[PDB]
Amino acid sequence: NYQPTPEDRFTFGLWTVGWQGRDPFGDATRRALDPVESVRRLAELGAHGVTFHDDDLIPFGSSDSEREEHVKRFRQALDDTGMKVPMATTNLFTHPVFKDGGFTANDRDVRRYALRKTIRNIDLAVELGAETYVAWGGREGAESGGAKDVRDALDRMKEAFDLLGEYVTSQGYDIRFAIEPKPNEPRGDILLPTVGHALAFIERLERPELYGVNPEVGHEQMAGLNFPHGIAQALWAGKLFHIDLNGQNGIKYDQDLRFGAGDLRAAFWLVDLLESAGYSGPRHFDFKPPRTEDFDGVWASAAGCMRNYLILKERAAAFRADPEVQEALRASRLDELARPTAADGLQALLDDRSAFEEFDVDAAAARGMAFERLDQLAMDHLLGAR
Amino acid sequence: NYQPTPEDRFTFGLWTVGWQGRDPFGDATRRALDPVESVRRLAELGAHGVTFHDDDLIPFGSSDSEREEHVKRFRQALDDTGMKVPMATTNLFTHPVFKDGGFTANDRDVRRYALRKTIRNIDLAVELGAETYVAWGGREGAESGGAKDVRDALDRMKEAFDLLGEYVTSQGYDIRFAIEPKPNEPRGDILLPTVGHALAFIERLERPELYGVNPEVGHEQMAGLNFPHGIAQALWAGKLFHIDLNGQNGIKYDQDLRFGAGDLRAAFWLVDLLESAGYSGPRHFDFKPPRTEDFDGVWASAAGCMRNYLILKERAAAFRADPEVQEALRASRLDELARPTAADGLQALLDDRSAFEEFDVDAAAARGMAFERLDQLAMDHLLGAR
Amino acid sequence: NYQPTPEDRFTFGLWTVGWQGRDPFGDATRRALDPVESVRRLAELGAHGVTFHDDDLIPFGSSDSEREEHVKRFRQALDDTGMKVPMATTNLFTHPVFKDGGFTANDRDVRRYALRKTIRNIDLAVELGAETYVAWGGREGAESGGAKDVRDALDRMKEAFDLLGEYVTSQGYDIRFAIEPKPNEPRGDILLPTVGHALAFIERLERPELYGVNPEVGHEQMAGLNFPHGIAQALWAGKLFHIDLNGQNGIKYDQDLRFGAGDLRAAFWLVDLLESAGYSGPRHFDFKPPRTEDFDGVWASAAGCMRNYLILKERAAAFRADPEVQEALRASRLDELARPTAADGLQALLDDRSAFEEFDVDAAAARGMAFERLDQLAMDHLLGAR
Amino acid sequence: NYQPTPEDRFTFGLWTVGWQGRDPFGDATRRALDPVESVRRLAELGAHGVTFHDDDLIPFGSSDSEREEHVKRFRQALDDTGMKVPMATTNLFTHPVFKDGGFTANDRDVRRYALRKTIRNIDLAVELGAETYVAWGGREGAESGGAKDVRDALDRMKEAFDLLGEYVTSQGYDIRFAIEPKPNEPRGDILLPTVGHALAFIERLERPELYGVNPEVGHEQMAGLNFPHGIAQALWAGKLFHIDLNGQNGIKYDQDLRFGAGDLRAAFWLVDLLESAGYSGPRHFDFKPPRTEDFDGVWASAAGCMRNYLILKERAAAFRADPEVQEALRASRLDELARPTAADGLQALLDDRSAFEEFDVDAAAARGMAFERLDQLAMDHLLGAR
Ligand SMILES: OC[C@H]1O[C@H](O)[C@H](O)[C@@H](O)[C@@H]1O
Ligand SMILES: OC[C@H]1O[C@H](O)[C@H](O)[C@@H](O)[C@@H]1O
Ligand SMILES: OC[C@H]1O[C@H](O)[C@H](O)[C@@H](O)[C@@H]1O
Ligand SMILES: OC[C@H]1O[C@H](O)[C@H](O)[C@@H](O)[C@@H]1O
Ligand SMILES: [Mg+2]
Ligand SMILES: [Mg+2]
Ligand SMILES: [Mg+2]
Ligand SMILES: [Mg+2]
Ligand SMILES: [Mg+2]
Ligand SMILES: [Mg+2]
Ligand SMILES: [Mg+2]
Ligand SMILES: [Mg+2]
Ligand SMILES: [Mg+2]
Ligand SMILES: [Mg+2]
Ligand SMILES: [Mg+2]
Ligand SMILES: [Mg+2]
Repeated sequence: NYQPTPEDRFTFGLWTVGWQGRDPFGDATRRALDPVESVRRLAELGAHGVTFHDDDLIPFGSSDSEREEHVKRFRQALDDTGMKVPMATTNLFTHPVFKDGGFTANDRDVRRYALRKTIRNIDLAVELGAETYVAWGGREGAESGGAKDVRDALDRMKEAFDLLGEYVTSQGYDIRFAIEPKPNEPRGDILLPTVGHALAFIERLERPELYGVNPEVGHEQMAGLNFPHGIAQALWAGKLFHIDLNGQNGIKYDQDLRFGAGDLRAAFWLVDLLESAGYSGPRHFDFKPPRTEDFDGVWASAAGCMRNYLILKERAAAFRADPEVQEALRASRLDELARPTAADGLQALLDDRSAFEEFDVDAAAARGMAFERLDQLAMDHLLGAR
Repeated sequence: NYQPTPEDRFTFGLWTVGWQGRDPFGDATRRALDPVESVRRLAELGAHGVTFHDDDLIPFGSSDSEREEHVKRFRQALDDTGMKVPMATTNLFTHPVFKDGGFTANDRDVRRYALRKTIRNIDLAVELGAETYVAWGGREGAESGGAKDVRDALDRMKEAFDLLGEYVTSQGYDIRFAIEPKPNEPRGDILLPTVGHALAFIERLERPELYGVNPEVGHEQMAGLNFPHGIAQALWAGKLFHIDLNGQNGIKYDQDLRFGAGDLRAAFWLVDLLESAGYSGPRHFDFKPPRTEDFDGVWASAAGCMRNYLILKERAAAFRADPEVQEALRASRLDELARPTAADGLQALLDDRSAFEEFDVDAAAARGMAFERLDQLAMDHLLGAR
Repeated sequence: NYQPTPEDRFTFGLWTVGWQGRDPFGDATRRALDPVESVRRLAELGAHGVTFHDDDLIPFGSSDSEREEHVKRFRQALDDTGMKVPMATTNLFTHPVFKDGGFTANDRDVRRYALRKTIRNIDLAVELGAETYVAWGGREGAESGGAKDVRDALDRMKEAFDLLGEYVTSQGYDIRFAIEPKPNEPRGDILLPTVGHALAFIERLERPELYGVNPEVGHEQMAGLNFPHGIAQALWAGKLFHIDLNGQNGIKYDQDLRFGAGDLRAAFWLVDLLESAGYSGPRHFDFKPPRTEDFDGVWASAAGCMRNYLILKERAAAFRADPEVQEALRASRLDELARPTAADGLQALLDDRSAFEEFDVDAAAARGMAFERLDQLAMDHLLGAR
Repeated sequence: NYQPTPEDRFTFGLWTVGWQGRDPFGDATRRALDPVESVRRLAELGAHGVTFHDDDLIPFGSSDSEREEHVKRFRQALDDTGMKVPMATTNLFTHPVFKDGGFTANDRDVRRYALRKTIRNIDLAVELGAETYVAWGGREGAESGGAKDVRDALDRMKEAFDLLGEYVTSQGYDIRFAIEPKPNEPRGDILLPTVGHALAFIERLERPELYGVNPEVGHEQMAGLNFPHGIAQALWAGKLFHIDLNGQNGIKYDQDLRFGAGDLRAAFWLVDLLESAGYSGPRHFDFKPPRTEDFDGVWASAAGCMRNYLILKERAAAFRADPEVQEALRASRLDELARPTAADGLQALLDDRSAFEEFDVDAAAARGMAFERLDQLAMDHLLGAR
């Protein structure tokens, strides 16, 4: 009954089930979790692996000896459980030194520090077997217009990512970078605010093949955008390296609800797309168990992430396999959308009188698209009414 | 007193001052304008030129003889006034045949018709001297998830733009394309919904140098995004070919208010950016005089577009020239943002102990950014309190 | 299998299935429906009744003889089908005379005309058996700040509704008024923009008992508000006289999707609330079949409205009847929420040392609310996974 | 030059300039301010007074002896500076015990504790001379639909406010309550989310005359609503007891920018309304100096709040005094909006053939409203171009 196994590739950040519940108006409601306990409890729930920021695993300001001790404890728990570490990232947002950003801070010495802190954790990530290194520039942005020249900031952002790309290639590391966009919060506006802006920025880097995107459900929905559409564009570009799954109720602060909460139909179409396209990376949950919950509610919330993915996977597969749905897809001409508009070429199109001079515009206009019947079949499948 | 002249390059679409006021809940409140009158009245207001959709100038379904007559009347008014036509575009959204899109309609014969209708108007645009050809795919999208496979739709969109690029290069035309993004309306979600998505898509075309963006103030604000930030990214990529200026009050239907209305401070920072960067293209207003207005209010609204641009231009220039502002920009380290993070290179950065091992993180963290003082100087300049 | 019958009280506006598909960017895609055909087709689908604006039934500017003919044809179709007319309303938004509003137009003669047009249709509504008369002030508002003094406009709005209340009581009519809020569109901002503002306004009328609200799913969601919460407040006040059911995908133009589309989980909690509270009025669909559809898609879309209500009704009933859910509701202390905080009174509360001086604040703080487990049980029931 | 004096009645919360800069993603960037220093520094800037939560002034868990010491220190600083305390409020949101609310927590013992904590601070507020007691129910709400029965929660909310009203009247206190709405954050949805919902709720309390609203600029804008319109409705109802001034850039997390930032034109129309209506209460700033700033930037930001109010006050007064604006107001028939629609009464309106049978609907429809000219005069005045 919708039981996850490690083969489903479900992963969780240490900072997710470990969120203590401190929000901008309230103190923590839960004690801190030891990373080792989190690994053990997630393994028992059926997770495949965990992810981390450097500062989740090694407390900021630790000596090199305490650092080695923290990593050894962690690696032992991974060995004991069989859990993997597919992705790692850098905390460039919590410490007050990053209050105006890391890679695009106005202060040059902070930008250099940001790069050195990142490079140190890339080495550790590689040692733990991570294949993707995520960058979320949560402090790269501004509250006011004159504080940040955005062209200069983009030069600095490109400079930082180019240097990281030079570092991994000169070390011979087999790791790729994924940029995680977010439109706002904690800065008034954040640079590279959507999947689109991130994809466009990647094409201006020196080695674009090393960089993709790590889109998050809730972040694109904070701009009112269609998350499955944005994922489709990322797949079309060959840039979907990783994904952050959660839920969000509309345009407001980043809620990070468990996956399946928030916009349920968008979650259905997302799963349909990921499974149809054969996305093979981790199904990573970046979520926060609400601060109303005790530790029992934390693990119930984490289990619900995986359960909802598996239910939606079943419903989307039943939808696509239903002969009546396949007939409706042809009724709505989805098959024609997949055929080239003009494989005969430009000159033949120009000479084709059935394309313009003799095109019956009123007869084509009268054809219904039959989209509402198709969408109700999708609703029936989602709700288990078929 | 803030009087425009043709040298300011202010342009208007025929469909703007010509909007009859029909909205989804109401009949037209104004009679149709003859395009010739619009050209004459705009010339008297100080405009530089006009833009058009094919169907604004030539009524849909006109014979080739009526078509020639409509163009000749138009060209005579241009000659009489000295007005230019810097941009043209295609109507691929009003006729019911385009109800599921033009370039990405599920029906293949509609997609071919869409291309032939576009190519016919590219010829006319070139004949009238237009340098930019805009494409707004307002019907390319969906209300429901199963109606549109977005990867196939993007293949079709790329196919269409590649064919248009092949057409202009084989004809030897000196015209470039600009894609105008919009997140939604009239479709539930529109493909390429923001500047970012459009910029990323352009990099996958066969001849990317032929294509840029035509961002619109209100459209990016319908996604809650920072319009000056998005323009900065378009300039950074070298893709700001044209711009649509207007006003918008937040996340709601596309209001198309006169420029300066809506988000006034965003308008200030936009003008500051366009003038600082030396944008040399048309300052094009895509706006709708509210349907409360008679024809006197139409021309008052059009005049206000240009007036507000010129006032904001003066205030932004005074801001940047103020020695106290220049001092505050250095206080906030905008000069340091423009300097390379690591021109000494990767190895020197790795060997630089002042970048990490000996970096005083508490002293850097205590430095204030002085952004609020800078922003209040900007406010004082905008309001004329300095 | 989820078949509606007239006993389910499903009703539709004539303007819904009759929407021809004209939007702000496109011509109609469907021919006009005769109101008589709409009544017949809806009766065959299982609807209970229809609603109308005056101008849906009697074309604007009809003579008194044509008017009588239109009503007689309509009444014959009602007699032939058994369909009821539970609600009627006035079109105070389509004609250009209403461009600045009806009840709050700046021009006094327009406000008087608006009242006379309304009163004429109240007489007809009563003759057809309507129990609720809806007012949607879609043109009452402004695009700019100086155009409308809102205190004066509210005086005029109160004056209009007071006069309507005097009219129905002096005629001895058994009809009540329902105000339908909407935050924006077609005006930049609309007066009484949410359920809350409407409820507050009603308390200042001379006869508040005659007035309630007609909330619409999509309208509250255009302000990012929680529609079931707003309905709960309307029920708590005893003011839910009527309801408009449809779907909406977030903060954007008013989509009027079929009910169940848009925010599916909000639709579930709405149905749960309406059925639990014993709301006995019409389940009215104010929706627009998308303009992609032909007439077959129109009736498929209307049928889907009713189907989705009935599926959600079944799932909500199963949720509330599940013993495991009843146990979880007690685990989350929903039973304690329903018990008075201080039925012992103020003085006993002040003397209760267990309420403050001896209250163990750390022990109460450690109690988990168990909300995530409860919400996953609700998800399982919605998806038919239990 | 726009210098505030105590006669302008500018007030600040202790928690505003005292905000240490901890946000959901970052540690504090500023040390804590002693309340006594804040009073002294604000007095030097020209403020009139300060406001406080109980927990701002007396650290949570203080003994009665430490409590007396904290109040005495505070009162001495008030005496030394001449600063007043016009408003006080309760912190019912920071401590983990309030994680599911205070007045509407599911746990009954928490609701009783919430009432006792409030009543204790009402006594202190009265002792310090406060005239208004604000309640912001920031934790009253839910992230999921089944967690909170909203009708029961509203019963509990009414019960709490009724008990507070009984307490102040039995003590003979001359203090009134103001409810501060907010739509979301930190809860997914907050009860009484807008001015409208709060106004409607007040009419169901046992002693409605004791309760009004404390609207906040940014909170109504988090729902995309027109803040001056909402203030106008609060004034129309006689319920504007207090106001929170700040700035907000659209629909996103609560930014609490300094007043004048965010939506500048809305700030202009707000000041125009408050001054025209003769609002005589405190001009209270609930803002957060961005965490980029050091203490010099904190006081620059606080000074900017007051400066921007005074500049906008001057521009709005010049607008209303300009003879050309007065002429334009009559051109747009603002004078007619203020005249009764039907002072002649219902029967005379029914008998008035010029109101319907002989009303020239086409001639009235052709009249322009001249709103765009009026709005450009308002723009010219705001920018100092007239
Ligand atoms: O970059 C890794 C993570 O860092 C922070 O926790 C962000 O809140 C999250 O969105 C991001 O995915
Ligand atoms: O593409 C040219 C224009 O076409 C339509 O009028 C759109 O509404 C406008 O946004 C666009 O700029
Ligand atoms: O008032 C009845 C109806 O009138 C209009 O059709 C509105 O768009 C709809 O929202 C409203 O319910
Ligand atoms: O109630 C007083 C204040 O409490 C909290 O600080 C809120 O964030 C603020 O909005 C409110 O005004
Ligand atoms: Mg996130
Ligand atoms: Mg997030
Ligand atoms: Mg994330
Ligand atoms: Mg537009
Ligand atoms: Mg627009
Ligand atoms: Mg445009
Ligand atoms: Mg509606
Ligand atoms: Mg609607
Ligand atoms: Mg409606
Ligand atoms: Mg606030
Ligand atoms: Mg706030
Ligand atoms: Mg406040």
